[PDB]
Amino acid sequence: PQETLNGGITDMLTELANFEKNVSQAIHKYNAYRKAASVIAKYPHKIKSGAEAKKLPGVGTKIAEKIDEFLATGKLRKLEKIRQDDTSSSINFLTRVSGIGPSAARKFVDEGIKTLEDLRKNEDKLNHHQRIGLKYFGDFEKRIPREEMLQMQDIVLNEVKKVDSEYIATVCGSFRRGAESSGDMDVLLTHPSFTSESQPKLLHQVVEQLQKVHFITDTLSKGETKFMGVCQLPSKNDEKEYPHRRIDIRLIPKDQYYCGVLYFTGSDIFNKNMRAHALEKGFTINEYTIRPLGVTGVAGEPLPVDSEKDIFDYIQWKYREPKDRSE
DNA sequence: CCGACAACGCATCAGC
DNA sequence: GCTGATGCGA
DNA sequence: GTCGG
Ligand code: NA
Ligand code: NA
Repeated sequence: PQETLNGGITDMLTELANFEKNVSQAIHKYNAYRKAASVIAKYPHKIKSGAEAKKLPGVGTKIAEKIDEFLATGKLRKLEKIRQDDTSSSINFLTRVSGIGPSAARKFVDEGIKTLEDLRKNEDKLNHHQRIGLKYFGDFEKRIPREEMLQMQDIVLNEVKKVDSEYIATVCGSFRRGAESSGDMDVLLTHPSFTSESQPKLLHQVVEQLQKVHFITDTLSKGETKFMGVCQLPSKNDEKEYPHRRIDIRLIPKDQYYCGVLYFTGSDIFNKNMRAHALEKGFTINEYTIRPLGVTGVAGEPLPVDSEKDIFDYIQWKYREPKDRSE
């Protein structure tokens, strides 16, 4: 349904969500509001009362009260207040910088550091990650059109194969589900030489080649199994350069790869269903493996998986294209 | 009433 | 120095 | 904040 339906309500709930997350440091309330916003965003009717909204899963007494006030006044007093609150709005704003969470934002604001300008003037008080987040503040809030993700995928697959043609790399996330745009790029990597019972350089070799051809421009974090960094598509001579993008690369054991590709492709809603169904058949499915559940509730050794389909068959389910995994 | 709401890799901190 | 906790991620 | 044992 068009945002026009209950957009006022959902915007309100999302704003409250952010304040709970960034200022109150109540991650669970953050998610409660977001869940409420999502369920309302899907409601194909213009809500007339809080009571109506409450019938939806995730909407309780408090949000129904808030909705009644918003419908009758066109606003929410508590929200109007926190908005004008210079400390709260500043803290909320700073967390938009990658690397700056609620704690760092609160500390910065406590010492007079409230704007990007203030951050820019206090480089010594920012860790490596935060400096990068500051440097690419604008770029990181820009979405990535599918066309660019394809070009990005082109480079990643080419270079990975160039390093070692036995590597297997899959770009997951909504992008794999066919989405029109993405917020970042998530690459899952594996190699036949690496298994749950297996070289501390498989990931490094890949990251290194990507840096060599200048695709990866910065590193936020990097260990033996996970890389989180920055990348940028090459620009055509005399053309506006593409913005820098966030990219994560995970190295996963071969025997857990597909369970990983399944999990990281989502959606989160679909994961919950497939897992809810997995239990019925008596199978435990996590991001790493799928195991059998004994009558006493004891999970046995992980089941061999060599494809995403194997998982579906284990729990008797027709393989559903990532494109149809909306839920 | 009152605990769960995911879990963990990495960077960095806090304590010894 | 080491080990465990915390912040962050999203 | 919401849900549910
Ligand atoms: Na409800
Ligand atoms: Na942040």
